[PDB]
Amino acid sequence: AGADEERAETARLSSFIGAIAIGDLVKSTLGPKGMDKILLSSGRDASLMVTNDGATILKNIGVDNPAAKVLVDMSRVQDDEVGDGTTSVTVLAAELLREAESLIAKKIHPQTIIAGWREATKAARQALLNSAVDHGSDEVKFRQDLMNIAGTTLSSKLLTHHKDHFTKLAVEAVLRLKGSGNLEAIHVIKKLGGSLADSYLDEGFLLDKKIGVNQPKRIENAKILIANTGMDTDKIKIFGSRVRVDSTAKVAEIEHAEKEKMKEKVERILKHGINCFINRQLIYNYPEQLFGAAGVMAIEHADFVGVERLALVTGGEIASTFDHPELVKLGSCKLIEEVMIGEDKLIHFSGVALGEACTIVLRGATQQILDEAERSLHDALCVLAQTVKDSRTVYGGGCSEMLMAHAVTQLASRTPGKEAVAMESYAKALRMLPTIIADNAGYDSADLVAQLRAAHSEGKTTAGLDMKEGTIGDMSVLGITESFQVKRQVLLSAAEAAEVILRVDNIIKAAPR
Amino acid sequence: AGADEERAETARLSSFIGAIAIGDLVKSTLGPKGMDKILLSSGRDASLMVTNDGATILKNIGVDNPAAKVLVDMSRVQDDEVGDGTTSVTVLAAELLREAESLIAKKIHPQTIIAGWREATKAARQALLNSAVDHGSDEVKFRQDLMNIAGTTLSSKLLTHHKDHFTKLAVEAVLRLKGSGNLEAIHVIKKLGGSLADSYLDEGFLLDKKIGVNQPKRIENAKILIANTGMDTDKIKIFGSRVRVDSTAKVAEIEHAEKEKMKEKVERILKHGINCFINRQLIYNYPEQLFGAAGVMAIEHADFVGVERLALVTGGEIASTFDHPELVKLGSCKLIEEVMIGEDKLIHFSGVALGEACTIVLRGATQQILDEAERSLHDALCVLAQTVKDSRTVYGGGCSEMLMAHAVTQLASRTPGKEAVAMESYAKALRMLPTIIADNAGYDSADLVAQLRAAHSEGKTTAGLDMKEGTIGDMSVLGITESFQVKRQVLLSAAEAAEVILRVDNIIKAAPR
Amino acid sequence: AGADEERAETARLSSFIGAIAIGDLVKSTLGPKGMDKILLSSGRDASLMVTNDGATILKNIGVDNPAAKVLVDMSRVQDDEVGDGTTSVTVLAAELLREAESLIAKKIHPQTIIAGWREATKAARQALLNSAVDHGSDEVKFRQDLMNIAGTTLSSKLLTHHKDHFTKLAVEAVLRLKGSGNLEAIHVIKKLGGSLADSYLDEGFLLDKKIGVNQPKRIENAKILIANTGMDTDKIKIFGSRVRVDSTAKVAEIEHAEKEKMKEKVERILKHGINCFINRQLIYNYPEQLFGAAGVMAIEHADFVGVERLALVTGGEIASTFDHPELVKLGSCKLIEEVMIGEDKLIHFSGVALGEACTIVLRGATQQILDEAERSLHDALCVLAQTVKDSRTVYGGGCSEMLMAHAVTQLASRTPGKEAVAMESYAKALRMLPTIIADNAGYDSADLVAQLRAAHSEGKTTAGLDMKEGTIGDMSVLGITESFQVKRQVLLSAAEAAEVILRVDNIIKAAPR
Repeated sequence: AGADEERAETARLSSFIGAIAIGDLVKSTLGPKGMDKILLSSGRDASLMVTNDGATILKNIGVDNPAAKVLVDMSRVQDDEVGDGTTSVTVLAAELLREAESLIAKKIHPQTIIAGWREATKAARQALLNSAVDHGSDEVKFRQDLMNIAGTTLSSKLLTHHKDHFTKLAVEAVLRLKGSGNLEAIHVIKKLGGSLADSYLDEGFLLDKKIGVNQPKRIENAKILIANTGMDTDKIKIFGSRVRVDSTAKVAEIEHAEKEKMKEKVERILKHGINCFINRQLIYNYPEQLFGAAGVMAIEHADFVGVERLALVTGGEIASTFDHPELVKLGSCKLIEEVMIGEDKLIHFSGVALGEACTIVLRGATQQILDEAERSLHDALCVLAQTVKDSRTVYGGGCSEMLMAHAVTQLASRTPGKEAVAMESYAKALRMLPTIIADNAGYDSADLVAQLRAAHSEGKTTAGLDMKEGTIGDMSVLGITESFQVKRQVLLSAAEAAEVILRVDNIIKAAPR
Repeated sequence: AGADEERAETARLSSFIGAIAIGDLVKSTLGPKGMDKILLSSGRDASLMVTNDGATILKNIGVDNPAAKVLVDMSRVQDDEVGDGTTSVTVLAAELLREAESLIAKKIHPQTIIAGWREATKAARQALLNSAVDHGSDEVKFRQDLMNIAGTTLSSKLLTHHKDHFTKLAVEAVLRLKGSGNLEAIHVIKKLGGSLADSYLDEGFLLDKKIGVNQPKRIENAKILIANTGMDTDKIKIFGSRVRVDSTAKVAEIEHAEKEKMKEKVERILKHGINCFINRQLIYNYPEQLFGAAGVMAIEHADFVGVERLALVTGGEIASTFDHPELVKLGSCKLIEEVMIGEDKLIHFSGVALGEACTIVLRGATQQILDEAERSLHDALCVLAQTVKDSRTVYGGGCSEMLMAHAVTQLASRTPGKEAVAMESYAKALRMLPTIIADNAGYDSADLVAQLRAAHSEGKTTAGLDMKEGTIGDMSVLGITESFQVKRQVLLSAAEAAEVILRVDNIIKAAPR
Repeated sequence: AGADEERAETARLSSFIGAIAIGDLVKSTLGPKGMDKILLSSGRDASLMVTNDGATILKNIGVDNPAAKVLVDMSRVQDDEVGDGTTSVTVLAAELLREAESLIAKKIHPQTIIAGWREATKAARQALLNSAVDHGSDEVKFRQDLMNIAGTTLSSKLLTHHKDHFTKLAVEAVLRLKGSGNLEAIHVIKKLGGSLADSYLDEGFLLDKKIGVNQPKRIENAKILIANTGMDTDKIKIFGSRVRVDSTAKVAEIEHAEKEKMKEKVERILKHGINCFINRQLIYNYPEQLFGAAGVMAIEHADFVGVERLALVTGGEIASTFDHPELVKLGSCKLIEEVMIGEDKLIHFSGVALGEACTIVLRGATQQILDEAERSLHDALCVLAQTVKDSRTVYGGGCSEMLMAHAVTQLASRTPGKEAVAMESYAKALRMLPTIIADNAGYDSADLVAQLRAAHSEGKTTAGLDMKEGTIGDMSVLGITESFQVKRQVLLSAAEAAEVILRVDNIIKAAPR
């Protein structure tokens, strides 16, 4: 009724099962005709979170007892190195487990076979030199700014009609970013409005919060205040306890003390000419009445992540206790206002003196699938930063993968004894990628594999898998390219996570009913 | 239609389970290091009989519901006109069923994969033409007549402690048989009465019948008479009983006439010199008295199979009515006599002018184990005969199989569409065979599998698995060669037998009659 | 009723089963080709733990009803004295139980046999120096410093791919360590930055903290201050009374008092020229503003363990209240600076006058698998300190083990009576160790045993088992060696464990449910 009970060879199967379950969900995602899945959970989860990107969803949740979470964690380091485009690295590791059925048939030492991963070490190198043509991306780049790799990341995604334009916008963002800054202070949010452009570029920062129903609608020549400590006051670290006293006047004094906090906030707020107050946490009610009459707009529970970027942008400030206003606070001033984007209320910070950090605001159809824009968008910013830095790329659509696969078949026969079995199993691992790209396309996977191998074997590097075509075609015309870095790291990365899987095999549970 | 309804999965599976059960028992059976197996059962049993030959035991027993019995039955047709040597035909068909679990992962159309079988046949011939297949067997051949393939057949067999000598004798029989065409006239009977040699070779045919206690014991310059019709005269095919005559004048017509059948037989017999009479059926008492006085030895209800084999040997005749003597009859005239070999009196036919066929005539230490030799004898008979008809042979010890395996791996890369997928799986399967030959040796499979592969790759078709060596060596020095027919039929048969169950539509009842 | 009550012959068997189950898991953890295992448990466990070291996992959990937990507990006392090496003591004790089946056959008195153990001490003595040690270990040394025993300690460990290189590094650490006082002046930390080398050796102590963003980055002619008390001032644990404030006006008197703490710290600080301040606990903010203007770099919440190490290194200091500066404090004069390491911020202390203590920094990819490296360093530091001081070692790879067995077999036969039966069995047990080392290698154990014996018999102490080779070779070229302490202690410790199980007829427990 529950049984379980796994030993030695069946123990191995638990490693096997984890790989097959993950592969089916992720396979649909890779390629232009991608698929969207929604996940719901309760208990510290609100509802219906859907992620197209395989890396974000696996990383967030550790659903069950079988081991697989450690493999998932590793993908993020890859993400940091370069990461994305389409999520293909996890699938490659999963298929490597299928050969292990063969290993029981081999019936000698499975660890000797482990030499195959070491063998894979220069297999990676073989693909590091012979693959694609397309290098540098000089600087700023007129035409070559995009209409390339960001588009390929998008090609897998289904929003690529209007969206390819959005992608084009993202490289403009990286050009300003470019410098000794590295990769910081860029935030982009979607909006429920409908426009052909579906996106806008903001010179400053965008936030979605309001002081309350009352307060002036707009502020000019605004001063910005950011406070680490909340407006709420009464419970310090040690209470001073709960006490009685004994007079008909003393209980009144504590209420009076509250007024003093109110007094400091208004009198010095006015000297500064403060137009907006932003605090990352809860805000005490008393000051709120004060802000409305004064003509000062404040934000309750503003997110910290938005605040830190904003600080670099406005010159920053020293966020301490109420002494915080005046000189210790740097306030840039152009326009802070709630702007009618089209459908909803937003607050715009703009005209930043620094210029180092800028914000992009997206507009879309609406309903969690517009979150798709965040999904594509997250991928867009990161890909570009290394495309310029790496100074080289390889052909996409699996063109790179089939070529290496043809080369590795030769290698297995060449290695003596034990090694040839191990090396050849690694070699067909490359074969599934063409199959995965074709499968989500809906075209028949079996036919696709055979036709593909003949074109790569012939000697044309440009030729690859064309999903729209339903056969093979010229990758370069499409503009699909993969970062050279994604290929170097993935080959090194797949082996180490997969290797962990063979070395485990034993999971222990005790007894019946 | 009969019943037993199945379609996709949990249909495919029943065939899958039947194949796995057969493979483990037959596995230890193959080559030099084979083993004898004993089974315990009730019914017309009550004892354990050891059958080394897989085909003999399978025909005898039909233990359970799943259907593998029909697959089993087929091996016998092969056995009668080629068959044996080592049991691999059943194992080769069984191993391809395993890929089906891999196939569910492929998840499309089993039949699309099936296109591989036509190619497997086209490729198999391509592979058959792509192998060295030895170069020797000059014709007759002074030493490599045997000590090669028959020895391997006997090797699995228990009797090989002294029987390997018996195997050597069998090739002598085939060389004389060789000539334009037919297999016929090979039959052997074992005799109780041990000798170190364990066999005596008769130049003619061995039979076990006698005319009666009376008659000349030995006949010289013998003429042989064969009759389709028996010597019994009175009844056409209606008994009419012995009866009583319905008049004094009608008794005379039948009984006097009976004397005439006697008289016709005597006058024709004396002129010919007829020393022996062989008739396929019942024989009348009246002639029997005459044969003793005449000096002619006759055989009652002689078996037809012995007679037909005998006809090539004696030149044959047209077996009509009693007119049959003289020119219409052709009888060889060297030596016919009844010889007591040592127990179970036998009759020896000797002196075949044609030379085309002989009876061998085995004998031994007198054990039921001795009758085991009768079973292993059969294996020697058809593998060798094919060798004379084909004028072709292949290198043994898996030399042919490893070479073919290396050649086939590159072939899959060469092909497109249907061809690429089906062909590589086929190529991979050849790899397991080297492993089984090495494993039964007792040496470690791992060291053996590619050390072997390197040798074949170089181009030495002679080099192969040397079981006695424990590693790899020169097969040609060993002299082991396999006939061309055993290799073409096994490969063609394996693919289709496998194919029929997957495609399967019914295969319903166990019912004969 | 049911139950599981055991007496005499039956009671012995439960002890027997526990020993066999443990040996199979531990056998794979011996020599260069050892395997890592991971265990998952629930009820009072966090996440899966992988323990290469047999001792750590066995101590942590008592999984089931059979008795073996107590046998396990003893190995830890050994670990303190010398410990680790490679786990093998448990294996040797377990195999001694197999001879017990033989013992029933002996059928006299099981404790009579205990005499053989006394002989075992004599036999152990015979092989404690007769073949003749290792040579050199002069102190400091060149080539023989590593690629020896540390490699062997790590041999059992999977991490030994990149890791064996780490092991090589450790002897360099012991060379500085050797001197007037054991282990306690060495600090090791792992990093989140990946590199193939995976480690660096620092001339001084390594820390990972910064004052904040301000203050000078680099200091010269540096002076170091360490405090056992925080810079925090106010409450103490008796407030100086419970006092209320009418409004935040009179508490200002208290604020002025705070400034006194500020000035005392600066006055003492400037005269010294104070380059860097390190405090083990929380730090008060007022001081911090002061340090930046002065040009002094301070460290907040630096760990105490690091500080103790630093004191021996810098001549030390007496840590007390703010009278701490000047003469009670001693500071090293070379170089303190913050140097970027990988993806983390680190501060390097260097140029220590003492020279006695140094620090090694490890990096690695970024996974809890990586945290494996710290598990290994601790076993690395202890073994080496012992290896130089004991000035005696024996050849590894089982070289010593076969050799002792050859000498002991003769001893049994030479002795005339009762003593000989007991003594011979002990000699037999040594045979399994060569077999166990070979079995985890994936090579045939039987072939390995005889080939091994022939090389040892010759008289070459340098010869031994090479798993990578698959046969026998020169251990010395590899450099693998075992420390002297493990061999003397194993021989006497093993005898005590075997003796207790044989002697106990009656346990009396229960508990299954």
